Amino acid sequence: VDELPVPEKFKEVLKSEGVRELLPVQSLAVKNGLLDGENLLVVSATASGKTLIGELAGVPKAMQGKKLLFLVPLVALANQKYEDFKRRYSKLGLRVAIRVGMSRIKTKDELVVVDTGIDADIIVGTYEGIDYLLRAGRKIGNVGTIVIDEIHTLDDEERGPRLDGLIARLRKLYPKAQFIGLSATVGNPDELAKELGLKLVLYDERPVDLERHIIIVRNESEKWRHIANLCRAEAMRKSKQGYKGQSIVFTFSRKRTHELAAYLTSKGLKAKPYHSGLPYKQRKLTEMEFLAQRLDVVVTTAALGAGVDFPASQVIFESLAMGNKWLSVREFHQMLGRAGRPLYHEKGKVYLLVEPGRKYSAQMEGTEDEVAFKLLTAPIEPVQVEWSDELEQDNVLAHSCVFNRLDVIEEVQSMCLGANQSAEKVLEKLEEFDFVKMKRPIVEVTPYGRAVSMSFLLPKEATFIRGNLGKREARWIAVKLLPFENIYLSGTLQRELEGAVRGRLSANVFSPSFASILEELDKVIPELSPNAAERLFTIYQEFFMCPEEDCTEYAMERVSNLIIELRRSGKHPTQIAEHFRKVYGLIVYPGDVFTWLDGIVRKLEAIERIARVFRVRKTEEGAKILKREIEEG
Repeated sequence: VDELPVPEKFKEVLKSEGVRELLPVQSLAVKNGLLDGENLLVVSATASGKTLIGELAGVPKAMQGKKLLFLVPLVALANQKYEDFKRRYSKLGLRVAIRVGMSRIKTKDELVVVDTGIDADIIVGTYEGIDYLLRAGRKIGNVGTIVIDEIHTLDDEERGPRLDGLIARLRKLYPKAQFIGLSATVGNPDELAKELGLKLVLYDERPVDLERHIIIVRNESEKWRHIANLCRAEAMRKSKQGYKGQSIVFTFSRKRTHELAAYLTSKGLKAKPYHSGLPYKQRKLTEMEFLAQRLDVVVTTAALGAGVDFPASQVIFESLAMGNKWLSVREFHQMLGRAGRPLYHEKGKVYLLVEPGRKYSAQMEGTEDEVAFKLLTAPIEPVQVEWSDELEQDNVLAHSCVFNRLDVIEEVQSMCLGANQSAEKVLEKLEEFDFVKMKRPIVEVTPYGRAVSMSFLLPKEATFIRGNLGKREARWIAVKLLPFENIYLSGTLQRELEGAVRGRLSANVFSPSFASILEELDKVIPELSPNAAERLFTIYQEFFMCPEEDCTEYAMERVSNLIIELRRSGKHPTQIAEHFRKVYGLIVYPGDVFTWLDGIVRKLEAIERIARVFRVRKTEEGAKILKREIEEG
């Protein structure tokens, strides 16, 4: 530490936090010129404390006022990091604040987005919540260092392209700044690091080299018996001190986390589930409970993004799918990245359970065995960034909302790596719609284009709202744009229908495995228990008594409107999902419900912006009224 050219009050704040020497990833990053101001790219597996690297580049600069910016994909990742860094460093004189696409709904189980001030010298934020501000043309100013954690989210083909465009814009904004790209391990560090102008820091080693074991089962029930036995046995382990052992299970769906968790509770094990769609109250309650040697088994999916600080002595994979898609090698590896490091004492253990020839669906490509060999012996895939036409268009429109001049826009577009086309192309394309207008060689960002880009909306969505202004209510519009999708079947009903159709059934309600049942009332119906058939027909009534032969969108919208009518009456997501279970036996998630109402309010703010642009006052005052009626209930 003392041999590092950084301020000494900084060093004392650090060493009052328990730090002695550089981790190998960070010794390497340092000796790659970190402290001189070089732009660097660290690729090292998670659970190697990648996060820290960012601070190393920006705090000294921010110590003289050269503000530091940190960006993360997730939200609770943003909160965990924001709280950490404020609490560590405001003891120096550094105003620390966080910016997101701020929360809008108001209930008792969620987070208020405090401290969104720009003149604060330390600035944390999400990706969309910041791209929203730059698409509004707002400047930050004194930012000397720019850091991007968990950046490999670029390969993900939804957030990746907006991230590429945002990064090209930010390279245009603050070029003197020291750029740091943090990532878990990925497949193509050499060439990709070349495509950015960043000195590469590879760290493929596992900070904790795991010990890997397998089991085989001939069916699911022996599989779960072995799971119970493995978790009981790992629960009997000790360090030199009086100890126990704690275990994690990566299953494939959330309903499965619940099933497995209550099963192992029935085997006396202290076991519980964990995923997003859970009320934040008991979710972080259970994070805390497992931390303190209270729980034994945690049943989850790969929905364990970063920010979830979770130590286990042993990991178990009941399955290798997420939905009906086999895991990726990087996904599986990051699932192991919560094995090994999490065991404080022993070198972590891994157990995967395999049914031979088992395809948990029919569209999977390879049976569980083939996928198992795939995941274990492959290296990690290369990140894939391909800009679909409209992602390219929206990134171009964001360029316009930030920058005004066609030379600047063309430069930033050439700096894009998913760039398949130019900027003048897309700029004439939007001049057609009057989102921007071309007075060569300058591009004027019209208020229409400004609002639509600020709302992160697709061109198709923008033109749909443009067409159906006034002719439709605000509720109808924002529901058509974003209906609800994450509702599933009660276990009783799903298994009665797996056994009643002689074919494989999807757990969700919007699957063709469900429509086949629906078109066969007089045939599938006369096979059930009284209660099961009762709820089935009640559901067919409320959502599929459809004047059209296809009933999918009718079901989706009826669900969304029911959710709305519950929220305005004064109800909480808890009471909403609880009622759904009570009346129909339908699985709906309060985390999902709150997130979807929040997104619906965002869409209502967008429609409000559009109606406000054109003097459309019906939808303006209706969207204001409904926005508040849903925010406060």
